[PDB]
Amino acid sequence: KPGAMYRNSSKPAYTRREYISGIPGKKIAQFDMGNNGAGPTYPAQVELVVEKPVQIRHNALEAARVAANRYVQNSGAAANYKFRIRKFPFHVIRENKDGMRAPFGKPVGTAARVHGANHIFIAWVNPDPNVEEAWRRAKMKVTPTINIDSSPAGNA
Amino acid sequence: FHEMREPRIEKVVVHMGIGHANAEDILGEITGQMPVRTKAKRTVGEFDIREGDPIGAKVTLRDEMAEEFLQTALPLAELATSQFDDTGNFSFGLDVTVNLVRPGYRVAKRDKASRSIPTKHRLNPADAVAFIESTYDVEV
Amino acid sequence: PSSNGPLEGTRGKLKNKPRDRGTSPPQRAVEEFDDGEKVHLKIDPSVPNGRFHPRFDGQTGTVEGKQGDAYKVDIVDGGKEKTIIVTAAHLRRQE
Amino acid sequence: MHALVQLRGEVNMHTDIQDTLEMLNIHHVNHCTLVPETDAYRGMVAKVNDFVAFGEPSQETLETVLATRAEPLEGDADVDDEWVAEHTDYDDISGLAFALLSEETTLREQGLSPTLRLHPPRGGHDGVKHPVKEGGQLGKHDTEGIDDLLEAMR
Amino acid sequence: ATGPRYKVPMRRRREARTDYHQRLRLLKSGKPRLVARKSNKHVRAQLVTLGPNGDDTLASAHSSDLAEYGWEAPTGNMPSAYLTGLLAGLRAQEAGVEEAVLDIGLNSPTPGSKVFAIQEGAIDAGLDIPHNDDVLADWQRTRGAHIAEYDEQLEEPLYSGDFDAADLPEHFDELRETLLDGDIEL
RNA sequence: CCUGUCAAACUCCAAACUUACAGACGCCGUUUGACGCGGGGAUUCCGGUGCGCGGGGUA
RNA sequence: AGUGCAAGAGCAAAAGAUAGCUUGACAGUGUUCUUCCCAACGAGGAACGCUGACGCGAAAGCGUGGUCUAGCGAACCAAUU
RNA sequence: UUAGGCGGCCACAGCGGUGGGGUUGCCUCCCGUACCCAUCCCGAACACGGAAGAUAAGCCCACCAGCGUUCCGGGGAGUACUGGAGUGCGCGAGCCUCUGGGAAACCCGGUUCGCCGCCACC
Ligand SMILES: [Cl-]
Ligand SMILES: [Cl-]
Ligand SMILES: [Mg+2]
Ligand SMILES: [Mg+2]
Ligand SMILES: [Mg+2]
Ligand SMILES: [Mg+2]
Ligand SMILES: [Mg+2]
Ligand SMILES: [Mg+2]
Ligand SMILES: [Mg+2]
Ligand SMILES: [Mg+2]
Ligand SMILES: [Mg+2]
Ligand code: NA
Ligand code: NA
Ligand code: NA
Ligand code: NA
Ligand code: NA
Ligand code: NA
Repeated sequence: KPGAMYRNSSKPAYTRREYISGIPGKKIAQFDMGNNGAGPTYPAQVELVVEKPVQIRHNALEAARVAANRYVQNSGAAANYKFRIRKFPFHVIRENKDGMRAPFGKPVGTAARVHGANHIFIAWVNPDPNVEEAWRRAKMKVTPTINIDSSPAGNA
Repeated sequence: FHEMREPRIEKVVVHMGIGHANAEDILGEITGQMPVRTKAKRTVGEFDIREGDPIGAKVTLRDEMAEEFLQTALPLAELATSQFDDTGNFSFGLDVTVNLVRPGYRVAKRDKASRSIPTKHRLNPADAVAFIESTYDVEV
Repeated sequence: PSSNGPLEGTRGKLKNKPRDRGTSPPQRAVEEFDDGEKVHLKIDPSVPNGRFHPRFDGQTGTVEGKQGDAYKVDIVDGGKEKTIIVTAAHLRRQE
Repeated sequence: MHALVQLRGEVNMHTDIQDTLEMLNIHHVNHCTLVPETDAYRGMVAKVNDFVAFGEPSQETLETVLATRAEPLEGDADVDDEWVAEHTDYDDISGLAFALLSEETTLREQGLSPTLRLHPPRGGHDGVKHPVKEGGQLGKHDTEGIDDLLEAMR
Repeated sequence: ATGPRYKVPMRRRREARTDYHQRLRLLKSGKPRLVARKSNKHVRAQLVTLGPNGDDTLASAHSSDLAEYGWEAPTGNMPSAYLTGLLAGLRAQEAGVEEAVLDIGLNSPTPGSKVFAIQEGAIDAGLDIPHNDDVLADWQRTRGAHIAEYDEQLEEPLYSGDFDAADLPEHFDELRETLLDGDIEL
């Protein structure tokens, strides 16, 4: 199904698992990538900043993250960097799959609510921004336009 | 300062935790006063489902009745240390527990203006061993 | 509403903030008012008796006699004049 | 003391806003009233803020407007110096004007209609879709800003 | 104590001094309370009324200011209690107070107790108090007979020096007799 | 200890705002009688739209 | 924690527990609120009184069933006091 | 208030900790069971009778902020959100300007280790 169906934050927050059952498991494999053994002790820190409040299906999270990290193998399977996706798909999403009679849909997925200007991804690298490229491909698979922002890095 | 800081025995509870009694009789002679029933709480597999139900008895001895009892109880026990409370108590044995504390305990047992005793004024395991050991026997 | 009992939608107004929890002070349960006084109606979540219908919480009426120990306060629901049987425990002096 | 001029009509304006204007004696577009600067009045003009033009006028301007558009509580009678003198506590328009500005009396107190029914602004006003800070004619004005409007509608 | 959500008891409950549930029932009568309180050595009796900023005591009597009238015996006994009751009862009357309900605080409603003795005294002073006669001591014990007979099993004075050796329930009469006419502060 | 996130059926917090009563100003009413009381006659109980706040629904 | 049962709410020298005692789950008649916000409408419900008779308590006092909000039913006819 | 009794507000009063105080007004602990009364067993408690001892508890007095709480400064923030208005912007979601209001977290620094009433009293 299209993102067009769930990308807007027009519905009430629906997250109480105590009142919702049959919620599909998330497709997001990991949240911490790279050298998670080490702490943010890096020179450079870039972030992927969403520019519009939107809902991002765990679908898009997983494809965006894979496409970024799977690429961050321009540095190697055990390369020196740490990658973080800070958001989690909390918002449960339904579908009305009778016509408009008893239309309260059935849980079909989950999505994460990100507001314009939050960073969804944060990587830590030594002066070796291949990450900047890992994000051109990342915001390629999520609805919003995005801003690739560098923080600690006056090494231009 | 002292005199009002030196330990003393306040009650010695002798109880037989049976599982359903005829045992009261011996407690009565071993101590010198009537025993009390011991009802139980909760329904359990040891065919002990009955809530209110005699399942043992106890006897709380105070003053001489307590000494005159320990003047034979203690001798029948060896143990000491580790087997002592953090409040200066200890149980050995049929059970026989000895509650020990200092002079102003009533402040916490009365009705009016009652108050919890200050940790400082409490009895430590050590300060307890001393008192008792200093009365016909040895520690550890 | 899904039901129409007196306590429908009263979760907030009839609940105490964690700290005001527990038996209330007796001073205000014994307060005495005179006919004519203006009193604010507010149920004390801690006090079971002498209550009035939760819909009047917030009203400010006038004491006009009493019934037993409870008071008879006159109020105006919308445009309708109503008389409310309520104890001191749930009343406060205006001003 | 501020001069209030309704610049937007009744159609579609909130009823509680319309009532307010009505409590301020203005029942038509271009009608103007003088209101003292008090907490109670202040709250009122604020609620009316989007459909009116207000500000503290200059002695002169108030005089020009009083002379040109003041009326007795009843009747055609022109309110000129003589009228002012033979009917009010003051001796001439200027005297009345000053007292109004210093909020010492009111158009009613002196047997005058609380409303100055002004004329359409000669040369037109700045628009009723934006406020002053935006080049519009709505909201609070400068003493010089109110004077222009008031004078244009003299 | 633990957190923002923690519930701290009312001060007088913490100090384990006021029973508020009983207090509310007491105040229901709308009458003055006859506060009967004890100490290891003395006995107090106050007539309290409700006030804007707290209770108001309109009349009181302490077993100590009992001597002030000729008491030469201990003050933590039954005869003492009754008298303090009667004394406070009288000062009460003077204050214009006519009726009260008995507040015995955190004490126990035991028969023949000193609080009830205090109550008997206040009643005799003329105060109108909701009571029950057979929950009171049998006059003799009030007089102090139980103590005189206890000293009969003498061998050693019940009183360390104090007054008398065989004690005096008569000294009790002499005093009650005194309080029932004239004298200052009554 | 450090570190990554949430709630229509969570809340240590907490607006704007709505609301009871009272005073003040305003406006109104005492020949245009307000507020209110009693009685006669109805129509009406297919609604729609914009804007704000919504709940459902891919729409 | 417990408080019969949804959910939300109340409750700690208690509204919970234990013990003992008791039948107020009593008869009569109302006030008020609710049912039905405002704003008319029955049965039902609740709160708060009074009259009478009772229970318990030293007493103030508490008991108009169960802490509160669900567990209900017109006229005609029958049976019952 | 050189120690007391009844309270109001119910943590600004809680939690924890330090120091000081009693031939006596006193309160306590404390001593003790013939009586009233009492423990489903114990004068522990309750109740009663009483001073040989003590200031170690409690309590009263002076003080400490580490935790919790209250209020305040400065910062966060006139930020978030919002009542009124707009032929302002945006494909749209949504945003912006004018006007009237205006927070929470958190950080740093102060405050808070109760206040007040009635009675009694070297
Ligand atoms: Cl009501
Ligand atoms: Cl006492
Ligand atoms: Mg709500
Ligand atoms: Mg005219
Ligand atoms: Mg032209
Ligand atoms: Mg124009
Ligand atoms: Mg609302
Ligand atoms: Mg009930
Ligand atoms: Mg039929
Ligand atoms: Mg039948
Ligand atoms: Mg000391
Ligand atoms: Na169907
Ligand atoms: Na994109
Ligand atoms: Na409360
Ligand atoms: Na009815
Ligand atoms: Na038994
Ligand atoms: Na001490």
